[PDB]
Formats: sequence, C-alpha cells, structure tokens
Amino acid sequence: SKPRILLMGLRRSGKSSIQKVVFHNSSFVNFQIWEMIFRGTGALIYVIDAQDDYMEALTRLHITVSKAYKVNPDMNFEVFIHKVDGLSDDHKIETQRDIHQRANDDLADAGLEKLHLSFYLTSIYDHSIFEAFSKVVQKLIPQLPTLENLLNIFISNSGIEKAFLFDVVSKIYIATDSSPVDMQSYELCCDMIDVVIDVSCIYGLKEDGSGSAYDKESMAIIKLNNTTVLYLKEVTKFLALVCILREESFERKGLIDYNFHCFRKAIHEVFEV
Amino acid sequence: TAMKKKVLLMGKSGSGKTSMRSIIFANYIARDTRRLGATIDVEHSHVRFLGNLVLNLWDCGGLDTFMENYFTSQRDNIFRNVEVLIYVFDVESRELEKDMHYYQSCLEAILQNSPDAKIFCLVHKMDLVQEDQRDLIFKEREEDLRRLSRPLECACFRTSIWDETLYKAWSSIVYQLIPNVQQLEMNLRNFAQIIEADEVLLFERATFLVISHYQCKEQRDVHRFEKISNIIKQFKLSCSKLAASFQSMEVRNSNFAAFIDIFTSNTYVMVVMSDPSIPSAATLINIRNARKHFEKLE
Ligand SMILES: Nc1nc2c(ncn2[C@@H]2O[C@H](COP(=O)(O)OP(=O)(O)OP(=O)(O)O)[C@@H](O)[C@H]2O)c(=O)[nH]1
Ligand SMILES: Nc1nc2c(ncn2[C@@H]2O[C@H](COP(=O)(O)OP(=O)(O)O)[C@@H](O)[C@H]2O)c(=O)[nH]1
Ligand SMILES: [Mg+2]
Repeated sequence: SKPRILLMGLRRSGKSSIQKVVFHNSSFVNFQIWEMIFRGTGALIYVIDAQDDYMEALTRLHITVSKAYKVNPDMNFEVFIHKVDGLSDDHKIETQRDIHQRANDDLADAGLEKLHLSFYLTSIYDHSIFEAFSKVVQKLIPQLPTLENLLNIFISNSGIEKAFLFDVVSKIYIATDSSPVDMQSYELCCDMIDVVIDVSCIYGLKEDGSGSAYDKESMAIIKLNNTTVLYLKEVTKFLALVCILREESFERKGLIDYNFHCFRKAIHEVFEV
Repeated sequence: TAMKKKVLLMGKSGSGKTSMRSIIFANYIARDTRRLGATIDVEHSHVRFLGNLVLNLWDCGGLDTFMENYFTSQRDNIFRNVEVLIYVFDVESRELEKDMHYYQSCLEAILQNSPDAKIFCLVHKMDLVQEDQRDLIFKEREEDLRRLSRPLECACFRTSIWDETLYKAWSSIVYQLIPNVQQLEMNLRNFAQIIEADEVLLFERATFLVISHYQCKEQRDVHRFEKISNIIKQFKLSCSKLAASFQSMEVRNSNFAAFIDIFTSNTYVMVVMSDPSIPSAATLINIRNARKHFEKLE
C-alpha cells in the first residue's frame, strides 16, 4: 500500500537536491523524479525555482497538471515554491501571492476550476521541505484517522504530551495525536532521528563490515535541562514512535512501555504487518 | 594560575577564519557564517577551555593593509609569545603565488619571534572541490606546504564548515595545547576498563571537541571522533533554539548501548557498551562515582 509521489520541474528547479535532503525500497513512501506513469500515482509535486523568474515555469506547470488530471483526476497536485531561503519575507510573500494568483488564474481559462492546487514555501537549508512532504504524504494515507485515534488513546493513557509516527529514512511524520503541532517540536524530533541514526551507523552495525543501524531494538531517551524527555521506539522497520513528555510523566515509564506494546501491535494490525 | 596560550589565526581575507572560530567557540551553524563582516585588524577572544587552560585566540583580519601592518608596525605585538599559528588557505583562490608569499612572511616573522611555535595549515572550503578530486588536491598542497615551510614542520588538514573535517582539525590543534593530556588519557583508560566499555570519548562541554578516547578492537570508521563531535554539537544547538539545553542521551539497538552525559563541570562523556551481562544500573553508578575523581583534575 506504499503511497506514490512524483516530483517534476525544469532543470535547476532543485529536484535531486530535494530527493537527496529527504531520502538520500527503504521509505514508507515510494518517490520518483521525472500517459502511463500518472495512472497509479497519489500526488505530483511540481517544483518552481523562486530565486529565478517563474513565467517559463508557471507554463510547464499548467501543461503537466492539465495532462495528468485527464489520466487520474483524483491525483493530488502539490507546488513547491522553492529556494525561498534566498529572499526577504517581502519577496517570499509577493511571489507566493503572485504564483498563487496566476497558477489559479491560468486554471480558470482551461475550465479546470475543480482541480485543487495546494502551495508550499520550501528550502533544503530549512525544515519547510520536511513539513511540506509530511503534509503531502498524510493526504495519501486512507487509515490516517485510525493512526490518529491510536496515538490519542496511547498518549492520554500514558501521560504523554505529543507523539509523532515517523518514516525513519525521510523524517516525514505520517501521523500525530490530535494536539496542535508546534513545528519547532517537529524539527527537534527530526534532529533526534538524525542523532539516533548517525550514532547507530557508527556503533552497533555488527563486528563484521555491516548489518542495519535501525532494527527491532532501536531506542533512544534524550533528557533536556527543562525536565523535558524525548523517547523514540521502533514500531516497524519503516516507522518509529517519537514521544515528547516531562520527566514527571516518565517516572511512570513502566505504564508507558506496557501500553506502547498495545499501540505497536495495533499499528501492525492496521498495516496488516 | 591557568596556562594562557596565544593562538594566531591568519590567512588571506575571506578564507574562512572567523567562520571557523564562530562555529567551534561561538555556537554558530555553517549557514549563519554568510552574515559575518570582514574582520578589522585583530579580534581577540578568550576561550576558558577545561579551567586549567585559556586560549587567547587572535583572529587577524587578512586584508593586504592589515597584514602589511602585522609584518611592520605591529610585528612584535603579533608574532611574540606565540604557541600556535593556524594558517587558513582558500582552495578556490586564484592568487596561489601571492597566498604563498603572505604564508612565508608569517613563517619568517614566527621563526624570528616564536621559533618553537606549532604551525597548522588548513586547506579550507574543500566542499567547493569535487569529491573525487579532494584527496588528490589536498596531497599536492600538503607536499608543497611542507617544502615551502623551510626549517619548520607544519601539520596540514583539509577542512570545510559543511562537515566533520573542521572538528578533525580543531580537535587536533586543541589536543596539543591541553596541559597534562597523557595523565588524562590514562585516567580515562582506567574508567573505561573498570566500567568495561568498548569505547569512551571525553568532550569539552562548550565546543564538543574530543580531548580523550579509549578503544579496544580498532573500529572501521577512523573518522568517527569528528563525526560524533559534529552530530552532537548540532543537536545541542537544535535543543537550545527549539526547546531547552541538552542534558543526556541514551541510544541502543541490538548490537550496542551508548550513554552521553555531563561528567565534570567542564566536560561531557560518551560510553559505548556491546551489551554483555552488565545491567544499566551498574554503568550509571560507575559514571556518577567517576565524576568526583575527574572533578579533582581542573
Ligand atoms: N563553501 C565554504 N564557504 C565557507 C567555508 N568557510 C567559510 N566560508 C564562507 O566564506 C566566507 C568567509 O568569511 P569569513 O569567515 O568572515 O572570512 P575571514 O577569513 O575571517 O576574513 P577576514 O576577516 O576578511 O580576514 C563566508 O561567506 C563564509 O560563510 C567553507 O568551509 N566552505
Ligand atoms: N539556496 C538554495 N539553493 C538550492 C535549493 N535547492 C536547490 N538549490 C541549488 O540549485 C542548484 C540546482 O539544484 P539541482 O537539484 O541540481 O536542480 P535539479 O536539476 O532540479 O536537480 C544547485 O546548485 C543547488 O545547490 C534551495 O532550496 N536553496
Ligand atoms: Mg574574519
């Protein structure tokens, strides 16, 4: 059931820089750069260079998207207004409103105003591209309300403030409990996964050449001087739970651990793993 | 009484000197270095390192006008009482023969005022060379740097602010300045054997530079001291930007357990165990008991 994403744009839009930063078989998500292909595809991400002039790029956008609505009119169209790290907010906003306006204005005159275009301000020196991908992938998971109800029963009953379900390779969150998501918590959790994976690549690969950094027993506890605790546990070979809680809730670590195994078996049954 | 050591940081303007210093000693990230101003004359910085060592860092603006003063009206000020010269080279530089004359004039003023000074050459910005060419270009320059360094030994390093190689060079430089650094390597050897670790790194708390390490079985990644310094340093900066200060970490899989923790008031430790019949509790109580003992030293 792996969600299918295609990524498209002109030479120098930033694509393989985006593919590199996010993914470097081994994701929860099936991802590819570019009327056959668009037949079984969830989402098409059109990347525009925002540091460059976009008039050329807006044109190709309208062609490739009208092309693919024809084939599969359920496909999600996602637009990455990209390399915005090169501009001032004044310039970010005006481009956003400008690409928004013309991309949508161009779609009225093809009589295709029943074709939704979501927008994202992305950058590779930024987490925006993770946030952006996390949003795109979440729309392609039909069992998202089940994952979100399971995290809710898990964190309620476990004294946990916030829980993200992560794709370990990409640092994309496929689900979170119902609490509002502060994007700084999301970034911090992504930076934890990097720390866990890069220390696991160096130590704990097996006496011989190699093995795998992430495995059934992959666990981390990070303690922050404001008594915040971050707690990562393997769920599946793709997916890791990361929890944010306080030291005080973490005193009841036995109850969290026992309940975690109910949540984990429940996640397995959802994915028929 | 803490040993005050004079480090000169010198190179042509824009080679990356302040950039390096701002990453190792001031908690910058590589992207932030794009906003640094040119350095006017010398920018003095006093780094309390372990509380028996102070590093008097001399960040010397590399404009032509500034260097010319350093060779003339300021020659005594600059080149007297120098323990370490760190000299930075822009690998992307067009003016190699002019870069060499400025380097050789620093060597000649160092040979006259501080001959027993320790010379390091940093072949810098290697992120802008193609990766298949890097080892090639660095060997060529090293060989030239050691010929043109005349009666003096230089130790060369290929550095970038965009990876671990910066931590490799500055770990190496600071190791040569730490007082009784062999005394410490023994006291850590002790702790490691008693606690029964595969490996123990000691880090300066502020910089996360490696100052001491124990292994048994030579491991595959000889570059791993720098990588850890870099990985953890970056996480420490995400913790203060995004939440609060880092305090401790525990990482595990089926092959290893790793503990990272405050140690002395001036250091962090990382213990690595390949899970025998040791509880978590025994390792934790050993790490706590060993603080008072390392505390003494400082
Ligand atoms: N690609 C790359 N750029 C670097 C590197 N180190 C520094 N830079 C950049 O190059 C410039 C160097 O500026 P500084 O660090 O202020 O240079 P400096 O050597 O102190 O210059 P002066 O004060 O004029 O002597 C900045 O844009 C840095 O971000 C590096 O390793 N790689
Ligand atoms: N500053 C900045 N540069 C970017 C970004 N994305 C890509 N680039 C740069 O844009 C250039 C083109 O990127 P690349 O991925 O090769 O384009 P592609 O043909 O779409 O793969 C490269 O020099 C990248 O470093 C970004 O978000 N910010
Ligand atoms: Mg400078």
